[PDB]
Amino acid sequence: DILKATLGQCWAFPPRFSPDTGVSLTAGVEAVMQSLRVLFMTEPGERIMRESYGGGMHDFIFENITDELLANIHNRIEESILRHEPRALLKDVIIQPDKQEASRLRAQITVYLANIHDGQTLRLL
Amino acid sequence: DILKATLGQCWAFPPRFSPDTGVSLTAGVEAVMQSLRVLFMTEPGERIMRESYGGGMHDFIFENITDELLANIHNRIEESILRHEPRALLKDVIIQPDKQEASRLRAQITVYLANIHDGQTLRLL
Amino acid sequence: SLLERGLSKLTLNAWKDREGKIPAGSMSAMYNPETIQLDYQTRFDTEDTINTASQSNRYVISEPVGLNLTLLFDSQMPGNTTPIETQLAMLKSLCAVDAATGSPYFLRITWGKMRWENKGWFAGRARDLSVTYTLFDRDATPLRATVQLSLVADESFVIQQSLKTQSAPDRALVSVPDLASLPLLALSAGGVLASSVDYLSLAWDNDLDNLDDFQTGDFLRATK
Amino acid sequence: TFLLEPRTGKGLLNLMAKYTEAVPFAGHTDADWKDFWMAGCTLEALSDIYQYPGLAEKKLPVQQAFLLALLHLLETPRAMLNTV
Repeated sequence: DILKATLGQCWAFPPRFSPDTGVSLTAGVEAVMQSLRVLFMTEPGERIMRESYGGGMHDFIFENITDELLANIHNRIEESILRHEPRALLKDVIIQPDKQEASRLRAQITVYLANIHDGQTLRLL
Repeated sequence: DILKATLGQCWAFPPRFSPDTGVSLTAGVEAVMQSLRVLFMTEPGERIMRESYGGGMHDFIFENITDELLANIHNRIEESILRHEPRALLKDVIIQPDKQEASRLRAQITVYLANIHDGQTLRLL
Repeated sequence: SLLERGLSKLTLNAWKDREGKIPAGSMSAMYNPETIQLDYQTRFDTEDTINTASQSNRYVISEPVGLNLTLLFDSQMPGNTTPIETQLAMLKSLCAVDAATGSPYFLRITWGKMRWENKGWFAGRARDLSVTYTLFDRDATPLRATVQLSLVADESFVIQQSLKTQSAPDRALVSVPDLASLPLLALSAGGVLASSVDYLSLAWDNDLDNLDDFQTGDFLRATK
Repeated sequence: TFLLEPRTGKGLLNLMAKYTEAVPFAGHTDADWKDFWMAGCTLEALSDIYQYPGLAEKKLPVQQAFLLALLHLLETPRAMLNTV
């Protein structure tokens, strides 16, 4: 209930309208995840008078997974969460090519709400 | 008699009450030793509005006597006598594991009230 | 020694305030420094007095104790699997200005049995830091670091006040020896307090009768 | 004016002197705990020290100093409550 208070309330990203309930509203922790789908599905220039706002992932669509690409995707995600969504940190973003039916890059972006492992010596030479 | 005057008088640490004698009171040099048992039996957070006050020896209870531990115990004792009991210096604190029925650390803390040994050359090679 | 033979690394703890109330992050660094160095320095200025009776020099300020220390990180040997950027994302963070308050982080360096200047820890803030990566990979994950830390003394105010009351806490409680006298008992009380305790005030504060009243084993209380 | 709570530390001390007689000085027997708080003085002499602290000459049994400090602390919420 307090997460709905501290994190703001706003509309759902696919605008669903009904005569019974006026506007469907996403609130709280679901509102932060709703804004992160907005950011990476937008593209800079597509919002009038807001040209800074966008994820920019269309830069990487014919770019050969060669691991110069996967560092560029990591930095574009990390920067755009800084500029346009400081309500949610970043934990890690893991990018893998799809093993079945390749040429799909799958990125799992893990956020926050906002020791050297000594045991491995007993399993090495 | 003057040690009872210079070192203050206060209550005993187990509060003993009688109808004949009102409160049992520890005074003088016994009052400094009574306060040192209070410090290392207290734990930080257990006194309300005094959260700095405590020995903190519950940090070391499953920690493997490996001699990284015995240096941490030496520094926690030396620091907490500085912060919370400057009426008594520190001479040395000697920590040994118990030889019969091990996994007991025994610390002797020696306080105060507040030369290179040349003879060994005649017994070496 | 005396129990076992495992190493004790150094640990760099960080706070935000001067005291230990608000903890920031805290890392332990592998590959011990091989050599520490702590430099003391005290500044004196010479008295250019016109009277020319004496040559002397005043005490102005004591510079803070600075610690120099050099580290090394490496992740390609097959025991080393954590990438060194996760280990350098803490040194670069803790030895810089914090985003919360706009200040350094009040570091505290510690080693298992090493006793720093007179305490078991070395407080202070980071004057200097320089990372120089020397090896890389094809995509250039770095995996060789060579860090060059440098700190200052800056202890907390509760620890510095506690060390002051342990030396001359404004009472002396001087024992008297056999064959004693109050000019000697004032020199032995003026060394506990370092304040020149002027023997007529000793016989007034302790209710002496005739300036030779103490009897070889009784105590005399000297305040200031 | 009208007060909404009478009975100051005199009245509290009277209630407390009635009250602590019901408790045995446990571990010992045939001994009221009212002996413990009222050793040294009567009720009225202790209330006189409560109004004027100098009637104790920097000494009295420390449970009585504890209790008078308690009552002087308890005067404050009574003072807030009389403003109701």
